[PDB]
Amino acid sequence: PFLELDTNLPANRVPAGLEKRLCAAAASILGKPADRVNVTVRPGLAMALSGSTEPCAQLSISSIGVVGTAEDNRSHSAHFFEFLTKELALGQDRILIRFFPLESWQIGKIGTVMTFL
Amino acid sequence: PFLELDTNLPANRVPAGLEKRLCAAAASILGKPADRVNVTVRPGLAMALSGSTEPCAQLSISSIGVVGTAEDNRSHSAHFFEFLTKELALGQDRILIRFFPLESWQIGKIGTVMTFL
Amino acid sequence: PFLELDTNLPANRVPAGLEKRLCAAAASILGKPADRVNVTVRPGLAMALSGSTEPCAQLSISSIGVVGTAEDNRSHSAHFFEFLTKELALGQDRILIRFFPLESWQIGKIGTVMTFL
Ligand SMILES: *c1cc(-c2ccccc2)ncn1
Ligand SMILES: *c1cc(-c2ccccc2)ncn1
Ligand SMILES: *c1cc(-c2ccccc2)ncn1
Ligand SMILES: [Cl-]
Ligand SMILES: [Cl-]
Ligand SMILES: [Cl-]
Repeated sequence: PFLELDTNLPANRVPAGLEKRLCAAAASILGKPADRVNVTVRPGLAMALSGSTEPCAQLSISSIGVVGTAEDNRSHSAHFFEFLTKELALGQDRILIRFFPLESWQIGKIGTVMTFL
Repeated sequence: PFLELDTNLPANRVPAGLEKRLCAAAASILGKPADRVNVTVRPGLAMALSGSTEPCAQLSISSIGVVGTAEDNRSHSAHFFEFLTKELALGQDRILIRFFPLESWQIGKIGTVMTFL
Repeated sequence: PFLELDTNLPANRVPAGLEKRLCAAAASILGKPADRVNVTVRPGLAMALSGSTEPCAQLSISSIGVVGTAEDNRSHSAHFFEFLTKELALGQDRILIRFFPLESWQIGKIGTVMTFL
């Protein structure tokens, strides 16, 4: 899966090693191998979340198969909120998530697409 | 709604308070409560827009219900171009927008998804 | 088309002029005019790709008409991997691509949407 985290926390307020811990967390939550998880963190941005510029974060999760239902995504959301609230020292009111199903023809890897792998 | 603005303007050429003014603008344009609008600004990037690296900006707008039609999006576009051209001191040739409908099962909030709220 | 490149290479390890060379490359690969290509590069990020924080890059390509099939996207992927591996001095294991079809009603330009242009 592809996880992207935008935050207005400066880089020096994002704990060292977050991106690797988020790989491990996502592996467990989403039922994916940790060595296939992708994480991108973009800190130091200018953000408002629900109208407020206090510290916040926006997570996007794009994945094959597992992020397409409300019932599944409810579960995923609970677990990612637990992870991020504690890691980033943010309240639950300061994080939102978006879930994006992907299909194999959308993922370019090793010079082809996943459809053929 | 979720608004994301990438620009090659350095942070010191993006007017102070833009993210909050964009919340207010988006609320009016999209018919959404200002206290529910989300804005992310990512300045200082390396960008070409229509082949040119002159100052530019890319806006993405993701929302439930209101960004799914050409006729609606035409209107939204006109209003967001008015806002951003003046705020960023950019010509209309230096901004593009993408519109992304979302469904409630895609939005993780307070440890669940919007489907259940 | 809209090309977005996230990398944990610092800006000073992304070759000068990349964004314009990527416009030219994308024009040839995707069959689009170079003067209509859009590129956004976001360097210096904190990233893991396939669980590893070694240098890597994530490309997203969003376009009308040409990024909707596996067979097409296979070809596009091969060419973009050739371009980026050499430009960024990255192995093929350190790049992934996502392809996103767009429709004309999603693209805001000059205060309207492409549907009406
Ligand atoms: C997340 C996971 C994967 C992946 C690829 C192959 C096998 C399992 C999982 N790819 C992209 N994003
Ligand atoms: C934009 C707006 C909202 C929102 C949520 C509840 C009620 C109104 C609007 N959520 C996300 N992005
Ligand atoms: C990529 C290309 C274009 C474009 C627009 C008009 C004519 C050809 C191509 N727009 C956005 N992204
Ligand atoms: Cl996946
Ligand atoms: Cl919304
Ligand atoms: Cl296009």
